[PDB]
Amino acid sequence: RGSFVEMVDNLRGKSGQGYYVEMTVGSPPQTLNILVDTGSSNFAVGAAPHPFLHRYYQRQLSSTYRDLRKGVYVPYTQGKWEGELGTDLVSIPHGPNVTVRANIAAITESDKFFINGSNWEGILGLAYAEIARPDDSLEPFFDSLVKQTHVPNLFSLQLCGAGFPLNQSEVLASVGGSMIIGGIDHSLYTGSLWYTPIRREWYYEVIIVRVEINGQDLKMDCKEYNYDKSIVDSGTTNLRLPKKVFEAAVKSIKAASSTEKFPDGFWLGEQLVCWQAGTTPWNIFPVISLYLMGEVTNQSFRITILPQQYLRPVEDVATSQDDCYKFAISQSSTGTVMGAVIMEGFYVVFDRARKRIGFAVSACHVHDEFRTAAVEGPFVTLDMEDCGYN
Amino acid sequence: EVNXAEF
Repeated sequence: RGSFVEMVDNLRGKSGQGYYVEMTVGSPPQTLNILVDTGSSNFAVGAAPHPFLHRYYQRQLSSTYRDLRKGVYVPYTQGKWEGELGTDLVSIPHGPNVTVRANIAAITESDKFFINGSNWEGILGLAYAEIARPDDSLEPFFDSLVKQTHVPNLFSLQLCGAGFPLNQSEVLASVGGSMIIGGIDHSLYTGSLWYTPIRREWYYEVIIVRVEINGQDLKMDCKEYNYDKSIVDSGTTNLRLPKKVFEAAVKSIKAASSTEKFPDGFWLGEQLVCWQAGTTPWNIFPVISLYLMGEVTNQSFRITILPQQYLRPVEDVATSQDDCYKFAISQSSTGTVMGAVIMEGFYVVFDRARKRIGFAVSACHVHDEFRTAAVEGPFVTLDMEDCGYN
Repeated sequence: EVNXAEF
């Protein structure tokens, strides 16, 4: 049901630029749009004028600001920033009714971090201390939140991809999803919730034990699927796979859709392809199933996405009436990354309390009249622990 | 696109 109404629909944005929630820092409260990123553990915000920022954190205006006299540097797969550490009172307008003092990195320098038009000025690293900068002694935001309040050690995300391009004004006007803090709202999904164990508390790491393209087993040593790790990251657009897995999957995805030929630039995620209005040939593209280690011994389940998920909508160059997309699956040299496009198909529950991650068909996932995303199980699978890379 | 941490 509508368990947490005050938090439903509190996100905005899209896979390409990121999903963000509204937050306030300081006294008096300073409103800022914060990118929700489960792929990192640092809470940082722009603290100085930037051509891509309409606003930013102003420490000298916060009576509750506290200087920690320490610098911090944080590099991501793509983009990085430098800033000064401190703490302050923080709140989430559309979230639990509480205020907590959290560590905040005031970004003073950055390169390829902020996105023009994204509308967010900071980032919320929801992962664990293990990968926090400068070190694990810097308590991550969610941790501070649980220690200081009675909010359950859990949060769930519902990222809603529109299924078509969204221009600046409409991205700002539309609801991009919900981030339920401290609970699970049943109106955000259908079917049952299946859980996969969080292998280790640093990134939100899971283990993929099998991969299928339209039912066909990619048939690779499952260790490849998790080389050198597999994480869930709302801050990554595409579904990224380690080189060898990417090469096999693309070869299989190309064979399944062979009735049409596409340029290499398309499969490299660099160039888009367009089709006459409403004629995208979805049925020629295969569904992709990722089996994940289950909670019960030798048991697994699978999540299945449609091309409506891995083909990312983008406005045509000549702003035509054509429906154009980009291949939202790309190579990776740092393991698998189940990004926004994968998440847009499901309601993902980060059960930190029970050290597990649950998936369920999203009530807002894009599909057609012939297929829908899915989460099914159980499946008898042996030696899944071995699928994990060491 | 966004590709958010290196460890």
